[PDB]
Amino acid sequence: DLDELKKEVSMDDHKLSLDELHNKYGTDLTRGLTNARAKEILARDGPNSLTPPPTTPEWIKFCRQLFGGFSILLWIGAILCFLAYGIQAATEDEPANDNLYLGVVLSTVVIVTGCFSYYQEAKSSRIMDSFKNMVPQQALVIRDGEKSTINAEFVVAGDLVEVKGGDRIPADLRIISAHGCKVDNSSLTGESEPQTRSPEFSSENPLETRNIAFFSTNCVEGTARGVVVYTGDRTVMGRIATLASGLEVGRTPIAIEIEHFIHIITGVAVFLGVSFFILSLILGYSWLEAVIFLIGIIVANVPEGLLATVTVCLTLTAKRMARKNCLVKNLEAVETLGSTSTICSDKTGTLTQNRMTVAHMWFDNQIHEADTTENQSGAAFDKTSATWSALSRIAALCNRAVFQAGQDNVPILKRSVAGDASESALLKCIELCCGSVQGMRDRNPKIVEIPFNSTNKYQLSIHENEKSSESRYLLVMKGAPERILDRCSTILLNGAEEPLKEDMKEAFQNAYLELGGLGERVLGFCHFALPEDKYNEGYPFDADEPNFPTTDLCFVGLMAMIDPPRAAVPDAVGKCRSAGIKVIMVTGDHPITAKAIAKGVGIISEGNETIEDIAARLNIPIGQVNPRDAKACVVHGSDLKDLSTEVLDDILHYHTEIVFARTSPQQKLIIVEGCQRQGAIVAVTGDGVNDSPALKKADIGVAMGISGSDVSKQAADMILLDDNFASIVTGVEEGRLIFDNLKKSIAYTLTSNIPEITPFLVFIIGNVPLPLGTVTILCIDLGTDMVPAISLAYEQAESDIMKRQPRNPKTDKLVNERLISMAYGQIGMIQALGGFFSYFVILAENGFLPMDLIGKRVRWDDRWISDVEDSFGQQWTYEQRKIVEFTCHTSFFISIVVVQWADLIICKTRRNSIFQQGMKNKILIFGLFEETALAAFLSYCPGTDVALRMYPLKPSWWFCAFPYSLIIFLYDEMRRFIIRRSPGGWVEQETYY
Amino acid sequence: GWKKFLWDSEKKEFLGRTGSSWFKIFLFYLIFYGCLAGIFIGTIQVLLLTLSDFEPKYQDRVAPPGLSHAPYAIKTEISFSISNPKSYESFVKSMHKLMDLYNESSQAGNSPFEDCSDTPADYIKRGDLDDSQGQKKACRFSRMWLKNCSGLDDTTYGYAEGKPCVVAKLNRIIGFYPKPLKNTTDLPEELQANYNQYVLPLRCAAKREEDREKIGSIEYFGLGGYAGFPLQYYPYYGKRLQKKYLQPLLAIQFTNLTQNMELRIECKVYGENIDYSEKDRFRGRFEVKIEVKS
Ligand SMILES: *[C@@H]1O[C@H](CO[C@@H]2O[C@@H](C)[C@@H](O)[C@@H](O)[C@@H]2O)[C@@H](O[C@@H]2O[C@H](CO)[C@@H](O[C@@H]3O[C@H](CO[C@H]4O[C@H](CO)[C@@H](O)[C@H](O)[C@@H]4O)[C@@H](O)[C@H](O[C@H]4O[C@H](CO)[C@@H](O)[C@H](O)[C@@H]4O)[C@@H]3O)[C@H](O)[C@H]2NC(C)=O)[C@H](O)[C@H]1NC(C)=O
Ligand SMILES: *[C@@H]1O[C@H](CO[C@@H]2O[C@@H](C)[C@@H](O)[C@@H](O)[C@@H]2O)[C@@H](O[C@@H]2O[C@H](CO)[C@@H](O[C@@H]3O[C@H](CO)[C@@H](O)[C@H](O[C@H]4O[C@H](CO)[C@@H](O)[C@H](O)[C@@H]4O)[C@@H]3O)[C@H](O)[C@H]2NC(C)=O)[C@H](O)[C@H]1NC(C)=O
Ligand SMILES: CCCCCCCC/C=C\CCCCCCCC(=O)OC[C@H](COP(=O)(O)OCC[N+](C)(C)C)OC(=O)CCCCCCC/C=C\CCCCCCCC
Ligand SMILES: CCCCCCCC/C=C\CCCCCCCC(=O)OC[C@H](COP(=O)(O)OCC[N+](C)(C)C)OC(=O)CCCCCCC/C=C\CCCCCCCC
Ligand SMILES: CCCCCCCC/C=C\CCCCCCCC(=O)OC[C@H](COP(=O)(O)OCC[N+](C)(C)C)OC(=O)CCCCCCC/C=C\CCCCCCCC
Ligand SMILES: CCCCCCCC/C=C\CCCCCCCC(=O)OC[C@H](COP(=O)(O)OCC[N+](C)(C)C)OC(=O)CCCCCCC/C=C\CCCCCCCC
Ligand SMILES: CCCCCCCC/C=C\CCCCCCCC(=O)OC[C@H](COP(=O)(O)OCC[N+](C)(C)C)OC(=O)CCCCCCC/C=C\CCCCCCCC
Ligand SMILES: CCCCCCCC/C=C\CCCCCCCC(=O)OC[C@H](COP(=O)(O)OCC[N+](C)(C)C)OC(=O)CCCCCCC/C=C\CCCCCCCC
Ligand SMILES: CCCCCCCC/C=C\CCCCCCCC(=O)OC[C@H](COP(=O)(O)OCC[N+](C)(C)C)OC(=O)CCCCCCC/C=C\CCCCCCCC
Ligand SMILES: *[C@@H]1O[C@H](CO)[C@@H](O[C@@H]2O[C@H](CO)[C@@H](O)[C@H](O)[C@H]2NC(C)=O)[C@H](O)[C@H]1NC(C)=O
Ligand SMILES: CC(C)CCC[C@@H](C)[C@H]1CC[C@H]2[C@@H]3CC=C4C[C@@H](O)CC[C@]4(C)[C@H]3CC[C@]12C
Ligand SMILES: CC(C)CCC[C@@H](C)[C@H]1CC[C@H]2[C@@H]3CC=C4C[C@@H](O)CC[C@]4(C)[C@H]3CC[C@]12C
Ligand SMILES: CC(C)CCC[C@@H](C)[C@H]1CC[C@H]2[C@@H]3CC=C4C[C@@H](O)CC[C@]4(C)[C@H]3CC[C@]12C
Ligand SMILES: [K+]
Ligand SMILES: [K+]
Ligand SMILES: [K+]
Repeated sequence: DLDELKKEVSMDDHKLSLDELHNKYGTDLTRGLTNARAKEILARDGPNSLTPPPTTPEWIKFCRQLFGGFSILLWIGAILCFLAYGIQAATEDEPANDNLYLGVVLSTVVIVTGCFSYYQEAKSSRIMDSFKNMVPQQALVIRDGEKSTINAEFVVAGDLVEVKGGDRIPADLRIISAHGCKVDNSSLTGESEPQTRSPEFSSENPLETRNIAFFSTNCVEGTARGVVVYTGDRTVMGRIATLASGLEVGRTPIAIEIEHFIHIITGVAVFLGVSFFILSLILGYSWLEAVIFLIGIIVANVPEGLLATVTVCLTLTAKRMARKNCLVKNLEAVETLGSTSTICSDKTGTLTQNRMTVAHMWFDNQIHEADTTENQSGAAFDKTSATWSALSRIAALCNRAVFQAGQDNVPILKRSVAGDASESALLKCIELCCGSVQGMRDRNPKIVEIPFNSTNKYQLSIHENEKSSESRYLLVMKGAPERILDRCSTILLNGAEEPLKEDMKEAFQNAYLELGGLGERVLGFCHFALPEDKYNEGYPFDADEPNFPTTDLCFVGLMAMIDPPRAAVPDAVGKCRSAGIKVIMVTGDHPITAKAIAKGVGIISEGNETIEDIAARLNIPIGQVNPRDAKACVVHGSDLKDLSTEVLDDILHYHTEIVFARTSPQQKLIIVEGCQRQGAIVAVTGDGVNDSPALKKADIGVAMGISGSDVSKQAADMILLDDNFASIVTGVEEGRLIFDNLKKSIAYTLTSNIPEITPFLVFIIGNVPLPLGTVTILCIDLGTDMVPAISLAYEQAESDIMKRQPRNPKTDKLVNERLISMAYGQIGMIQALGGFFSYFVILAENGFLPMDLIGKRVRWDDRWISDVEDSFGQQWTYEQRKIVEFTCHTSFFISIVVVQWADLIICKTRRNSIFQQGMKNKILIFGLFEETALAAFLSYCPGTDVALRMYPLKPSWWFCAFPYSLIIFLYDEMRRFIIRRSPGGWVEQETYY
Repeated sequence: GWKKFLWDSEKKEFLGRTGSSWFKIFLFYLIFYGCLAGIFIGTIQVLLLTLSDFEPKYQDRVAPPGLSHAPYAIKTEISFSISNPKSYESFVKSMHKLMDLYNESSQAGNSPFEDCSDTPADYIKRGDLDDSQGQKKACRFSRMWLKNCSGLDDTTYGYAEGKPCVVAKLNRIIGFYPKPLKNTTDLPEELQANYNQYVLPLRCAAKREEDREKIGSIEYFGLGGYAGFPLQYYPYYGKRLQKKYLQPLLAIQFTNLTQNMELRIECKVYGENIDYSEKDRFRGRFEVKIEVKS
């Protein structure tokens, strides 16, 4: 699957002849292939079906999640536990089973976290399947001179294939004979434009010529014949589907951030481990003691509950987004939005409302205004000229939409109309001041209609004339004003006709620019009376050859219409500009209108200017001005069809407000691939399959939901349900919000690591009784700290997030050294000191003063010394001193909770004060209450000395950690104060996360 | 990367900062940690002011006294060959370490030792737990009281010919008064004979019913010839108020011990404020695994 040979622009053999192509495929133009030859090729080339994707079994990635940084350390912990158990079982009789339990539990922790990571790294991709639902089941092939419908997979290169309006093109064909055949290249051109397929050649670009039908498209109307030039994975839609399924996924920003800290955490873990293991044997420690050490140190360093906290945090924000109408398929896409700095959106159906209303009209060299208000409370437009009547007949006849059955009750403007928004707006205006269109339509029977063509750029039809004294034929046609202007020679002025001298041609140009500058879309309507002498009432004008005079028509007048903007569109554009997200308008209407919509939504800020605007303000040629004095620019599609790569790089590198008009959504992908290249996260907004290769390679693909197709939505990462644009801004804000909270929660979880690491370290350097066991640790990181860390996600904003520029990926991170200096360096140190305080207090009250504790470990752990003298001379048996050590573990754990109170409060806000933000987060309050209730339950419940080894505490001990907690609160409060008064100083570049 | 983040020569940076940054960070951490240390020390000094020097505030984790012995057994087993002398050396070195503290040379003069009843007697209260009266006085405990296990005659103490000794001792507790069982109809079988109220009885037996026969004649040595501890050596006033204090001892000779076979012997003290524990196998009683393999 060579990607570079698939990234290249398609080439072809279109510029050929009918004789030169059969030879290339061994076929007959009037008899097709033979059945024997057909099967010989069917076996030579393979079936005409897209290849299935390479797949990934599920136990592979689950087993992968079981091996990754924190899990390897916990694995070596379980292994060590079983090693120490084996040693005990082979060296001593009646071996307590404490170590085997601790090991089975560590293995359980690894197994469950794995599940949380599997849930986070999901890749729900069924691309090729959506594509497979494309190709009809059976095609119509002509072999040996006979017509047969065979399994499309059985079509080969060379046979003759016939198509009919409504059927799907089974392969890439070379049209040989057509009969008014039209195709819908929505998949390559991105447009529902009905391109006609003619046997003749018309453009050097194979995608633009008409003598080629393409797989993945459908013949809207007409019938055609053709030779098969491409089949299978080689068709056009074949490179589209193979390219979509082939793109290596990669690694989202939040993933790279989660990797960076596992690296740092592991650094301090191995540094402390290999070093103290060598130290343990440099001091004479035996093997069964060093193994216990190693384990305690590994558990102490690894935050056994973090990763699962992150996975939850992210799940909560995804539910908030679904409440705001943004549904996310992949968990990490929640954060990719905040880190975005470039957006490629569309104007039709997202910014605008697409609901069209008739605003202005041109006729009798005079602009007329129509009432465009809900309750119809305004000014009429003078319905007394014949011109208006002819206009009503043109629009009311040359229009295929009709009100939805059963609307006889609603008003003329609020009823449902089945069709495009332009035909609907025209139908409503005619039904508004011209009465019932249904009778106006039955009053003139439509004989033949030639639907809209992407090449003809017009809709025409010849209906009968209701004239009782004139039994002739009427022809009407509508289309772009330029195309229609080129097809006339008379003008219906006040009823009579007149020539098309340049005076009215210039009045028509000024009228076109008047309606265009108003942000409206204009259309031209013309008609002509066919002479009944050259086309009698019996002659049938089949839509095949030139039966109607394309030129010499009678232009009656232009018809504009309004598409207003959405409520939040101006606000959303302002929000994007405030944040620093480069917006890029890509649409498919005329640039004269595109500029107006740009000025109307914000893309072109009130003040910026284009090179043409400067040339017009200084009435000088455009080749003289310097392109650096122009902030914005309107790039045309044709000029995009003929543009190199580096040029596009410079186009995006030198302009802040770019707008692309006359663009075929194919080119879109090109612009997206040009936006990612410079170094910025890219999002995109799409609706169909032409956007599939663009949504897949973008950092984040935003697909529409109501108007979008299964292919586009199933291949994207984020789906919108209201098709609005304000939701994009909301997504970016929520992506930032869930980021600052992850920082706070990480500092939280980390801070308590020091009070768990230090007891062990003093255990080896000073030789004092073990202060904090391993079971107590697991009870701290897996118990009391989970709920608070989860609550830290519900924190609201402090300042304005939608105002700062996007974070830099190469310099700003998630876990820097500032946080390490706070959690590991300052707060954690105070918490460790408080724990040691409560420790020494418990031992001093029972008889072991601090001077006699240094050096006692060798005998304090000796299981056969039933006489250990304390500071007062009392003799303590082994189990009696062990009970006190366990009670010291219980109080150490409670001290941890007490200091965690002030840590959760100083972690709530990063800069602001508590008396400003406020304790409005009910989850945090519930976390504190539950955190205390759990510690009291674990200590006071009967039988906890048989299970967890935790004895009850005497009410005077619980108050040994209070001063340290208040001190932590005061220190962080004064910390978060100099930052506010001294911006850019020492406290900021040293302690500001 | 590798080289630059280590030492660049344009900005004169090492590891990432200049000399003034490393100096400001180091100075800050030194002041911060210094304040932390001073605060912890102050909070520990107030703690030294909150406790008394003559008595432990909490005495509940040591209410039922233990029962230890003189030999140091790794797994509560005494195994030694009567031929190879380098087999019972680790034991004798201990026994000796324990008895070496009851030497008469140590116990001499009026201060701080006092001659007490050669026959078991009652308690003796030397006042309260104060410093008003000077260093209290403790009763003298002679070596010779232990007759065949004293290391004065047969230094080895028995281990030389298949007749080891075991010096039992009651764990020292401040203000603890031993209370023996009264003469009422409910009393164990053993305790009936020789009910000297003033003596806390110690009696050893076999863990299993079978082993009875294989254990021979348990001969106890003690103050007055009884198998117990005289109440006159109580209570204990603590190290600070009674340095140079000796706790009674009881010797136990396991004469007539079957050869080449593991014997489980459980010794137990009886009394009111004495209670055993199924978890702590040294609370009031003790177990020994003797095996004189020769
Ligand atoms: C408490 O009392 C201990 C015993 O006291 C003895 O008996 C009491 C009743 C009094 O009569 C007292 O005056 C006695 O001394 C006392 O321990 C004793 O200390 C002495 C002095 O070091 C030891 O003498 C040395 O003996 C060794 C060999 O010892 C063998 O036997 C012992 C067991 O008894 C084994 O443990 C050894 O391994 C040996 O198998 C001699 O080699 C050594 O030679 C030295 O002296 C000679 C002159 O005699 C010189 O020529 C040499 O150069 C050496 O300098 C000594 O003769 C005696 O062994 C030891 N007894 C025991 C049982 O260990 C103890 O110190 C007192 N403690 C306190 C705190 O008061
Ligand atoms: C602790 O307790 C024992 C037992 O006390 C006895 O049982 C208690 C449960 C309770 O009911 C007491 O009231 C009760 O006395 C004390 O030892 C006992 O002492 C008596 C008296 O000497 C002994 O009785 C003797 O039994 C002999 C045969 O076994 C008999 O020949 C003796 O004759 C003597 O008395 C008669 C009058 O009855 C007199 O005519 C004789 O000339 C001779 O003096 C006598 O009846 C018990 O056997 C003893 N019990 C045991 C187990 O030995 C013990 O003294 C006491 N200790 C203290 C310090 O108080
Ligand atoms: C008995 C013992 C008990 C101990 C108990 C305490 C337990 C230990 C507690 C914490 C362990 C700390 C471990 C070290 C942590 C360093 C953090 C770290 O490595 O983070 C990584 C950062 C990267 O950051 P970034 O991505 O933003 O970079 C962007 C750069 N761009 C953008 C320019 C390219 O790299 C950097 O910071 C650069 C690396 C700096 C390394 C400094 C090493 C200091 C370590 C020890 C000093 C001890 C001296 C003591 C004596 C003092 C004198 C009296
Ligand atoms: C010696 C012992 C040392 C102990 C050290 C550890 C201490 C840690 C524990 C508690 C610290 C408490 C700190 C008190 C802070 C109070 C701050 C405050 O009051 O700021 C007022 C705010 C600001 O309002 P505003 O102007 O923005 O409103 C605008 C309203 N508009 C919009 C309608 C106009 O008002 C609000 O936040 C709204 C009202 C919120 C009321 C919160 C009351 C609950 C406070 C604490 C819960 C207790 C936890 C106990 C844990 C122990 C468990 C056993
Ligand atoms: C919003 C949602 C709210 C939900 C709140 C839920 C709160 C749940 C509240 C209570 C349920 C607690 C479980 C009940 C345990 C009953 C245990 C029991 O009745 O034991 C009695 C006997 C003790 O007998 P003894 O005195 O003769 O022993 C003498 C032993 N000598 C002499 C050798 C020392 O037990 C024994 O023997 C053996 C002891 C067996 C140990 C079982 C303890 C389980 C260990 C850890 C699980 C705790 C996890 C925390 C869950 C928190 C949920 C919030
Ligand atoms: C926010 C949610 C709050 C709720 C979370 C709960 C908080 C605690 C969280 C984790 C604690 C895990 C620590 C593991 C400790 C195992 C201790 C152990 O194994 O000690 C070994 C003992 C020794 O017994 P022995 O042979 O001497 O007995 C002889 C009995 N004779 C002789 C009388 C017959 O054996 C025994 O105690 C046997 C009983 C085994 C005890 C298993 C306890 C498992 C505890 C937690 C696992 C579930 C947590 C899931 C919640 C996740 C929250 C996100
Ligand atoms: C910024 C940091 C904030 C820190 C807040 C800390 C809050 C601490 C909360 C409670 C303190 C623990 C409770 C103390 C209970 C001790 C019970 C006890 O058994 O005590 C006895 C000892 C005295 O023994 P002795 O040998 O002299 O007796 C001699 C007797 N003869 C003369 C007859 C021989 O008592 C003593 O040591 C008492 C000495 C205690 C001195 C420390 C004072 C603690 C400061 C404030 C407490 C909080 C109250 C106000 C709350 C305000 C809320 C906003
Ligand atoms: C049981 C646990 C107890 C824990 C108690 C801890 C108490 C210790 C608290 C603070 C002591 C540390 C003071 C360190 C002072 C020397 C630092 C120094 O050399 O700094 C130099 C800078 C001035 O350089 P520059 O910025 O002009 O140069 C610009 C440089 N360029 C351009 C690179 C940005 O200094 C500055 O900026 C000024 C910043 C000074 C730092 C203020 C931090 C105050 C924090 C806490 C005090 C509150 C204690 C409350 C306790 C209540 C107890 C009940
Ligand atoms: C990175 C994490 C660091 C974690 C810090 C852990 C702290 C513990 C570290 C080692 C503990 C060693 C044991 C402490 C005992 C010292 C003994 C002592 O000193 O006995 C002198 C006096 C006692 O006198 P007495 O004769 O009246 O008592 C009894 C009188 N009788 C019995 C005759 C009645 O004790 C006194 O005065 C008070 C002395 C209390 C000892 C505090 C010394 C702590 C040293 C540094 C801690 C600061 C750490 C800052 C973080 C640095 C990170 C680099
Ligand atoms: C010590 O134990 C021995 C047995 O090991 C006892 O002596 C035995 O007595 C039986 C008669 O009951 C004789 O058949 C054996 O020949 C004897 N053996 C020996 C080695 O003498 C002896 O009575 C016990 N002595 C004490 C004081 O308990
Ligand atoms: C048990 C005792 C003696 C250990 C004391 C270890 C102390 C001195 C260690 C623990 C964490 C360390 C700090 C952790 C993080 C940073 C940030 C980095 O960019 C420079 C080094 C610096 C500032 C370290 C300096 C030394 C430090 C404070
Ligand atoms: C606000 C902070 C920084 C103040 C900290 C003050 C520290 C440095 C003070 C508070 C209490 C003081 C100690 C209290 C008690 C004693 C015992 C005495 O026999 C010698 C001095 C000594 C050892 C003091 C040394 C200094 C000390 C620890
Ligand atoms: C603002 C700051 C400096 C105040 C710090 C107050 C310190 C000195 C107070 C706060 C809590 C107090 C301790 C709390 C609990 C106990 C247990 C009790 O059985 C004896 C007193 C003792 C050991 C206290 C000693 C003094 C103490 C540590
Ligand atoms: K941990
Ligand atoms: K994608
Ligand atoms: K932790």
